[PDB]
Amino acid sequence: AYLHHMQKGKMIQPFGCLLALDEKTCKVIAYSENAPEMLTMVHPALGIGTDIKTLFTAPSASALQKALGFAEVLLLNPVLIHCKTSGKPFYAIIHRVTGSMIIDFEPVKPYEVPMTAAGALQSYKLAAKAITRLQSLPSGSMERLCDTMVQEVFELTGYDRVMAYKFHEDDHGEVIAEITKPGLEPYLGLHYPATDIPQASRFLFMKNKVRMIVDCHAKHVRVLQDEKLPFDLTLCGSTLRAPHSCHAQYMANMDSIASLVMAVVVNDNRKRLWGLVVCHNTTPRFVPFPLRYACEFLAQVFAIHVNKEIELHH
Amino acid sequence: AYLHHMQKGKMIQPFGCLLALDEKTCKVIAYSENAPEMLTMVHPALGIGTDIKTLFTAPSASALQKALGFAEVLLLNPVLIHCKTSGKPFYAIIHRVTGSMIIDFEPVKPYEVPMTAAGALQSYKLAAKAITRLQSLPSGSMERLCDTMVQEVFELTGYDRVMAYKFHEDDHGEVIAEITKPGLEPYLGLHYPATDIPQASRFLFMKNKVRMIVDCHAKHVRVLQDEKLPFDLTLCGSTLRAPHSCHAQYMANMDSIASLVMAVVVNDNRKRLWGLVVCHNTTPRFVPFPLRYACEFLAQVFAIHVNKEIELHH
Ligand SMILES: *[C@H](C)[C@H]1/C(=C/c2[nH]c(/C=C3N=C(/C=C4\NC(=O)C(CC)=C4C)C(C)=C\3CCC(=O)O)c(CCC(=O)O)c2C)NC(=O)[C@@H]1C
Ligand SMILES: *[C@H](C)[C@H]1/C(=C/c2[nH]c(/C=C3N=C(/C=C4\NC(=O)C(CC)=C4C)C(C)=C\3CCC(=O)O)c(CCC(=O)O)c2C)NC(=O)[C@@H]1C
Repeated sequence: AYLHHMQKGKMIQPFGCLLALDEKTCKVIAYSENAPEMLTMVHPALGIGTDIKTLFTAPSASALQKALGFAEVLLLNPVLIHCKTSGKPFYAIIHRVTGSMIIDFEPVKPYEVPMTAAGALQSYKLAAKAITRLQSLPSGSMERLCDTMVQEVFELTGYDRVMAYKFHEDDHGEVIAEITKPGLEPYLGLHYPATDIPQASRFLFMKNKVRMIVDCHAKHVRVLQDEKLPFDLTLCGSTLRAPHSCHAQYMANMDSIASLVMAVVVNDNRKRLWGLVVCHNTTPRFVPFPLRYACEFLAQVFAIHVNKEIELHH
Repeated sequence: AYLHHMQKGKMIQPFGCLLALDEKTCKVIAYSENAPEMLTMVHPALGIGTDIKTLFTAPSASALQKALGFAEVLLLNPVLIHCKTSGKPFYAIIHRVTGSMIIDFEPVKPYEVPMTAAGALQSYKLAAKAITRLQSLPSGSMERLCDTMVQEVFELTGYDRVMAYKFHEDDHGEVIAEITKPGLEPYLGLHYPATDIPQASRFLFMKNKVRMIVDCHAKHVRVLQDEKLPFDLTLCGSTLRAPHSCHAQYMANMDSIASLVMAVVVNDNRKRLWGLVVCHNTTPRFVPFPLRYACEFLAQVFAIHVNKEIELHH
């Protein structure tokens, strides 16, 4: 049941909006219900069949159309687009599922637009400096390694709590490293049942390496697809995918209103989800795609060092 | 002689243009002679006293006005700027000197503007992956380290030739590592007199860590300043500074039409120019600022690893 509903990904978070385009026509075959309000100023309305040249400025529309010609692995994200009518800017984060191109749109502040390259370099520079400090660490201690990683992620991301959450051989988890703002209740050293993080969630982390939830109380937005399609599209690769209601309740229950989670995959391309780097915030929190992208590489390097320490232990 | 037409030389390369703005009024106090044609469509539109609000779109001018408020170590470069009406885009690379904020403008292809952050992330990602390969090197071999560095820089920058050029105690240089495209004659192993790289040039590299020359045969452009400006505007810090005619001729004579040079400073803040990573191309070559910025960090990491190797076999 979990996997069915998570793969389809028909509910999104309202911080952004989603379009899916047919690779052959470049026209809209799915949209989140908030996309008309976000991307247009409601003389044709955004719906099934819409041409993106009516939605975005010419260079923006062209950048999205040109993306159709890249293999997933060669897509360079994000694209900064401007809406045609309003001029409103968004980062467009593109992924592919077979013959569909799925696009997440996350708003950008106006003053961020001239600074887009600057901010991207700075985010990656900070992450690269973290990586050099991971590398500097004396080997032999998983604990020092994980302590360092949670400290670096805390400084980079500005969340109230950062944990290293390790999966044991029976799939139960343990918090093995933690940093928090002063005053928060610690979870360090605590163990949690396997069923707190279902198989389906662990499976998706193998492919979707960074997952952000801005506000667990936010009202989810439905995605509508072309009625002509005789199957459901798979939208689980979206950056905006809404949390399952069980998990949103779980978050509300522990006063983690926002989260950012990074998969830690050892022997990645023996390939195994070692654990998660789990960031929580007491209040809503959004971090822009370039920083999340930089975090993904920091987590990849961490995973290499984790596996080194495992082998040094064995 | 040398230092006083490198500190007081007023020529730039024509691949971009330069403005200097007053540190209080923000108005133009100096400009390259090609800036009117490059930035306007032609009481001139650009001269001494021009207000940048008349040259650039509002987010663009806004972002530059904001920079006029930040300390230089706090400047995050580059800024993506658009010229008024045309939207003609440039990367603006900002630095400070006594009395002024100096802005180098390097053109950007208009349809690439949506991909500026994407390109910046990819440049830094590639450099960060190179850094991890330098890091994974078994220590004990300066040769392996330098060979790996030139290889990484070659793949990142796309130049015909990449060399590691080491300064001996007597300041003469030696090519100690090299990679080229197939069929180029090597320079590996050659020693060159100290006078080929004058002390003033070596001293500049301490501060200006990356230097690009797009075309040694290009016709240089004068920077004009108000003759009543109470100080002399230096171009030592400009990305566009023209090569001394002696060096331009040296490049032509060895068929290096283009170059990209990275300083390698050990004990950086004992502090010494160890050498240079020297990239040459047979034909003109331009790489954008975000890649040069990424290369700067790669060179900094390289310098640390060089200095470790020195201490090790000492
Ligand atoms: C519903 C009946 C059951 C359930 C389902 C469920 N959990 C997840 C995913 C996650 N659960 C956790 C758990 C933790 N977070 C913490 O901070 C800690 C230590 C304090 C634990 C143990 C995490 C980190 C995730 C991943 C969530 C994310 O992606 O950020 C899912 C998947 C939700 C989704 O939409 O992806 C589901 C369905 N959880 C329960 O507790 C019930 C038994
Ligand atoms: C002029 C009478 C004399 C002189 C002056 C001069 N040289 C430079 C700068 C550089 N010279 C070199 C030399 C080399 N490049 C190589 O690739 C090799 C090995 C094949 C050598 C020996 C280099 C690398 C530089 C740095 C240049 C850069 O910034 O890219 C200058 C400074 C030029 C400037 O405007 O900054 C000057 C004035 N060179 C001679 O040969 C004369 C004897």
